[PDB]
Amino acid sequence: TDMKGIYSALLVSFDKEGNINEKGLRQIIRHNIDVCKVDGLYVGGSTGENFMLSTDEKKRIFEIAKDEVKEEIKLIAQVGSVNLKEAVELAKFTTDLGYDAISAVTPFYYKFDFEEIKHYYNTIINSVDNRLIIYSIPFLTGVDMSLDQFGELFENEKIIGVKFTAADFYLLERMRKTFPNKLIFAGFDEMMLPATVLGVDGAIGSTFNVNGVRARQIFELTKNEKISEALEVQHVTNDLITDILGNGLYQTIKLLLEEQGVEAGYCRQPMKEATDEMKSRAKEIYRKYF
Amino acid sequence: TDMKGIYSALLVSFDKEGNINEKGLRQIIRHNIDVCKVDGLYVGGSTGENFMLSTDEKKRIFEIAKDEVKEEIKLIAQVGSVNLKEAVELAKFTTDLGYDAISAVTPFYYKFDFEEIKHYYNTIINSVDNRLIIYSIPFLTGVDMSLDQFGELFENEKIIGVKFTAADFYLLERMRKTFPNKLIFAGFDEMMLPATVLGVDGAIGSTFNVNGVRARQIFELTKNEKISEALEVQHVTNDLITDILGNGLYQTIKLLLEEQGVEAGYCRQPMKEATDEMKSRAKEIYRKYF
Amino acid sequence: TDMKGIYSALLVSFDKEGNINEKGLRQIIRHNIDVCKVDGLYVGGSTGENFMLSTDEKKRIFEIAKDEVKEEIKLIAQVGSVNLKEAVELAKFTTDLGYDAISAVTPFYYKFDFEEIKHYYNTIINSVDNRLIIYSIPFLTGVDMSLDQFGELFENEKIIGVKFTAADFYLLERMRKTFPNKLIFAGFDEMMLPATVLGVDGAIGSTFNVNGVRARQIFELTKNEKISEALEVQHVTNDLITDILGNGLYQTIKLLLEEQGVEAGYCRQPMKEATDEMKSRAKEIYRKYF
Amino acid sequence: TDMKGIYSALLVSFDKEGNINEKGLRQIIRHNIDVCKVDGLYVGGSTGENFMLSTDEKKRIFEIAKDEVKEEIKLIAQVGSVNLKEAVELAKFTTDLGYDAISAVTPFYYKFDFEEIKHYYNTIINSVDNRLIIYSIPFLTGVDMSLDQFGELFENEKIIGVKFTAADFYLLERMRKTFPNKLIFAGFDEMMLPATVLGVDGAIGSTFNVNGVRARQIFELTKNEKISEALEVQHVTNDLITDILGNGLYQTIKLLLEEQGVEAGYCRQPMKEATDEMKSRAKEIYRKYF
Repeated sequence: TDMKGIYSALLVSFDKEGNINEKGLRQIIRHNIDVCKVDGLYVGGSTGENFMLSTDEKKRIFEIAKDEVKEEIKLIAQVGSVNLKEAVELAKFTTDLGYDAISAVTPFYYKFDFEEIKHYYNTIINSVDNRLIIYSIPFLTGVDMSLDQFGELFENEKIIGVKFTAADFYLLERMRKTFPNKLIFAGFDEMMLPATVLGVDGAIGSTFNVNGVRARQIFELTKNEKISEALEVQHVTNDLITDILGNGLYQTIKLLLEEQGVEAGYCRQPMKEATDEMKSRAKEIYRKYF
Repeated sequence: TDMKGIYSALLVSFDKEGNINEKGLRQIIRHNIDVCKVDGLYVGGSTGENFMLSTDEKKRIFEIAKDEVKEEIKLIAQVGSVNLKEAVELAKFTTDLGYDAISAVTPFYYKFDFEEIKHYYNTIINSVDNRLIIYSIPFLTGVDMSLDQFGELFENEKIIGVKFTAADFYLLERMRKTFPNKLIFAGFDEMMLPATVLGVDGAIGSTFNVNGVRARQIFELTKNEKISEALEVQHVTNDLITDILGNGLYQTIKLLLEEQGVEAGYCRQPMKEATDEMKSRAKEIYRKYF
Repeated sequence: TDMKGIYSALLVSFDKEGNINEKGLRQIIRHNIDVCKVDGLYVGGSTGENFMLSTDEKKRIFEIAKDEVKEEIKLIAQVGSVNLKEAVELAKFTTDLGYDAISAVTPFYYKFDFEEIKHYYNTIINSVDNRLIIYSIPFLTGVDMSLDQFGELFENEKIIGVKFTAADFYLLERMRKTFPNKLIFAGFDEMMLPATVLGVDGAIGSTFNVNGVRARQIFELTKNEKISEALEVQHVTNDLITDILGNGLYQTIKLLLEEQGVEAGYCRQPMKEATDEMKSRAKEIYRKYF
Repeated sequence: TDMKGIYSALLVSFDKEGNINEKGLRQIIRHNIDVCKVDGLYVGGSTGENFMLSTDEKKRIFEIAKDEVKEEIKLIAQVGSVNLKEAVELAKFTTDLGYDAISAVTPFYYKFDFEEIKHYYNTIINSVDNRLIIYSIPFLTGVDMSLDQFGELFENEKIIGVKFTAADFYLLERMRKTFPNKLIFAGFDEMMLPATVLGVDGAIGSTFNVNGVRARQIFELTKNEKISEALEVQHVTNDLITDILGNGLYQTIKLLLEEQGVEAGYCRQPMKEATDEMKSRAKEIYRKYF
């Protein structure tokens, strides 16, 4: 299965108490497929509040996602964790469920050296019959890998690509050039245009859950070299993203989904419950960009 | 239970497969009590490789520690996690086990604002009938709180203190003065002398698992104002820590324990296995300091 | 005078003792004008080793560049300094010499708040009959200004633009959209392509002293929306920049110039003298890209 | 001359326009010697707004300080600069004036490697018949040197010590132990107590310009190992420093001197002029501590 394309980092629906709302999650999934029209879903990423969940909850979410989606769009399961044993168990679980590929965030919290990071990745991919995408998000994990390091990880053919969520376009350009046979996904929605001209094979974002169409326009207009048109879309998109970040990223994307009849619900505590100011602000944003 | 004193951030023993060696763990605990003469154990912290473990593993460790220690020394359980639900679960579990106090690291990975950090802490301590200590350590989490932010936290009389794992002696001095009714624990073993003269109520450290005696000498001598003597101990203590750091912190402390018949074992992967060089080196360190 | 275009951050030639080599400076100037065909020169920047010089040395460089250029291409004078009085003295000197515009890096070393930085820029621009361009460069000064702060600075119509030397393409995109009437120059040579698709009005770089042709191509090709070709030139350019960076930026560009008969000379101590290895490598680089 | 002791980072008096107020400068000096009872003056440091001045102004201040002090107390001259040539010039100038020792901040702004920093320091001290004190302060420079690098620097017998202005007490302890023959000066006034128990040979501070008496008390009490008393004075001193920082470090110190008939004057622009609020707040602080 060719993985190129646009992927929504799947949001998960929780009730006020933090319980997973399967009905809501299924709606979010449906919205992404029928309304946002994304090529696939990225399940278990930062966007899905993955790290605030128990392993059994992670498995439930992977199950629901695969069940609702079936074979319509593609699926990438993020199974990274500070607990390698958990990451290995989740790789087998999602590989069995039929996920088209798996992804793993660089191990964090503790300060592992590269040798250890490599051991981590190889142990994950070498345990299942699947393909792995390296999840690199430096501003959260604090881990920054060089070009040669990525080269070492790529030694393994089962490691097919990387999700580049860093503002280093010099490194991105070097990656594109040094690894022509590897997939590179843009991780910053507000920087989709400059990333696409550097040759990314797709994008994985949290805002795609509601701004999927514009996202595809930017990506497509650019690939067709209608830059001035692409920049204009990126402009509106960034006006949208700016209000979202200003009003609380996750709460707001969910409130924007609610406005569309999707029961995206709450975020897991300690992520604040949306205030009245936030809800009213989220309503305005919907009126202005949708 | 007055919580002042010297606490070892309990190391855990793992077999070659990475699974908990209970016999080894009990020996580590016994070594701390009978040989290092520590006043208590800080269970579930970074030193215990806590964040690389599953919830069941954390629980088993909490039980083993309580069962082996019983009432001999004080016990603080670090139940912090990015998963607040798990944090509350472990808070109750350990409280039901008779732990003298609980501790929680600042929620990491995602970027939480103070309001949220304060909610996280209130939720934990308000769910059980115990006392909580704030685990700050910003060099791993990246979360730096101000004096007033600590004040807001200390607005809950069930939050009795803080484990200061920072090198800001200005903030340290401010807190000792601003909260004379709260406990303050030094977190940097190599800076024990300079922190004690500022009036901390004790220390929580990783190297205490083997260097507990010298740690007590630094702590006591300093409290008795025999600074010139406390410094000489700190000097030897720092020579030891410098060598342990250069050879691999966790792997070396365990190898130093193995040298004494304590089955400390391996470290949880992806933390590397000790090499022949490291093992030979650990032996040299043992002969030079023990 | 319309300031859009490709500007080389002028390098200065020094002999082994640190003396300004005038003959060599004029050759560097001629090379940029006659061979690299740049649209202008950015004098007194980091690349010109400006902050390692005395005020009168800076003055000599400004007069030399002015004289040698005649009226062939445009000229921008970097007059910023920790000493506001020197900045004002230099702004008047260069304005009187006929420089098309002045530039000023944010005051560094001491930690100034925005109010003070605003007073800094206003004091400079209000002292002369000229136009100013903000020199940001966050990695050497550690100063990060928000979009709103830039908004204030731009209140002054004499502050016509900013040299963007940061990797924040989100801020870049917002800058373009929010200030359509202000000039925005890219300061990162290895990211010219992604910066151009975002609407920058030109670029100011150190590598243009030798790669001005390819740099212009990347700019024009992108403007004409011929992305594929633009990316190819960026790739070869970044191959060059990577090698240069690995060998020693300033010393290597100067050695690349020496290979062409331009006596670019040494760098000012404490910047090291090129070693035999660096010189050998420099030759290889010249052969490979020129 | 033995350079141990309490040194005040000498403040400079400026008039509203920014001109050196020679009269007020002599009063600041007399105050430090007669009222603050310091052992010496550290001239031309950050506190002296040294980096916002021209070489001629720096020399003038050096002349005034030497003329006013005569041979009463010791004098250290900070001659560091991004311009190696200027530093050498100032090193000769101050040596000729009979300064007891010189000091040099690490070369900043540009990213010099260690080899180059070593060259910089050797060039300065090998140029005069004097002794040199390394000035670290990574808070404003961003230059972090290791124990081994300080080792190479100390290879030169003429490099007699280092002014430590970082919060790394680990490095401080290692330094004291590793270089028993070298001088170590504490640079953080609000951390004098914890630093002195580690064996620093003295201190250099900005707040000594008005708090020299208390500063001496902390230093001497700690040296006598009367910690409890030392901590009490550090507590009051830190209340003072906290108010000062809150109201504007440099402005407030000068205003506190004004209340005492010392024409400390203004700060050099772009450092903001004291507001009315600031001025009244300064009077309060004065009443509250003097």
